[PDB]
Amino acid sequence: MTKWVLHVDLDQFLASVELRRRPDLRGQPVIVGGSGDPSEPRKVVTCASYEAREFGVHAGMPLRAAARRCPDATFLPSDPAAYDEASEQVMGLLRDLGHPLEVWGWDEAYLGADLPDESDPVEVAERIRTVVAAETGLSCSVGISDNKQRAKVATGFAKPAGIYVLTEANWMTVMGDRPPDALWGVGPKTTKKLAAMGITTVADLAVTDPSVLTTAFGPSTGLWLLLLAKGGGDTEVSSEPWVPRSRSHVVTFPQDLTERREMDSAVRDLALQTLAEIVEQGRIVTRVAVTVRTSTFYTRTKIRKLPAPSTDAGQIVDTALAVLDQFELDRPVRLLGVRLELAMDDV
DNA sequence: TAGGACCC
DNA sequence: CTGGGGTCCTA
Ligand SMILES: Nc1ccn([C@H]2C[C@H](O)[C@@H](COP(=O)(O)NP(=O)(O)OP(=O)(O)O)O2)c(=O)n1
Ligand SMILES: [Mg+2]
Ligand SMILES: [Mg+2]
Repeated sequence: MTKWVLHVDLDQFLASVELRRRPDLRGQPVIVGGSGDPSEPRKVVTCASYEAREFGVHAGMPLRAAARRCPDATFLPSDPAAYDEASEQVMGLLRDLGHPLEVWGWDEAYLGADLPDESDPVEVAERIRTVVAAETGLSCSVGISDNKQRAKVATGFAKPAGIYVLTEANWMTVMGDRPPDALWGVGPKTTKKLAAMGITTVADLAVTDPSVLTTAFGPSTGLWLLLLAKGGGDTEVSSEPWVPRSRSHVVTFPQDLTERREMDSAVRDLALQTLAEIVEQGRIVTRVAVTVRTSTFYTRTKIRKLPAPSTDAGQIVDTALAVLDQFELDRPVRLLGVRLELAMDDV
């Protein structure tokens, strides 16, 4: 037997959900992102359809920028409620296959399938794509491996509307020449730092001396980079439901704030909104964090612990406002955030 | 507790 | 010019 980890990922997820209720839009660049007004600054693309990516639009691109790259695009506001519902539908199908299923956010999931050696895991992936496409009309892609990060890499190669198997046998064949940020968990910064010490590919990283990595990145991350390069990863698929460690809301204002009372009032409001939401989820706050980002994109966060876990509005607002007040302010403010850390014990 | 990195 | 929302490890 083999413990396959299958990674299921919805294709161009938000655009697909839109397209599914808008046939007038097929074969057209559709871009999802922020009220649907491409002229608004400080708002980004959240999901570009494939047709739009052909113009170099991508998630995280400002709306103004996407409009410049793709002037004929149809821009639609983000409908979270339609997406939650489209996601739950896809999860229920995936969970109904009988395997352990570990759901991450709207779009993705790990399925664990312990299979006898004669059985092709590609058969389960084929079952998944069929059922998802037939019941929901969404297309997904499936990456197959024996750990999560490697399955996750496989899904990139399966894109779009396909299945790709990546194992110990072809791992290095396939990955060896690629830069390190091809690895899940390795982004641009690590790639840059690695290149500066002359490690420029997955193959290089995979044979780097452990001391070199642990000195440069830390005793755990250094060993982890080396495991990642060798094609290893997390391997247990848990069906246990995720319990959030925190909840948060941030706002980027249309115009930089300069008036203290305005800053006070946004932090109050975000503290209150987050608190109402956590209470509804039956949770209790332990710590309150405030984030301030200035016009220059300097972003600092302070945090204070409550004297006892609490849910009390007056206290949480008062704490968020005292934390705000520890920042040197006045200097124009681009963004304010409140994050509430939550009691892990009990609930 | 602060910060930086990554990912969706 | 550069969103919003999480989580993890390092100093
Ligand atoms: N920067 C990002 C990346 C993704 N997302 C949201 C919107 C996406 O449709 C959803 C899924 O992310 P994703 O799976 O990387 N990409 P998407 O499903 O849109 O297209 P594919 O490349 O998966 O086919 O997460 C986001 O809001 N911000
Ligand atoms: Mg996806
Ligand atoms: Mg995804």
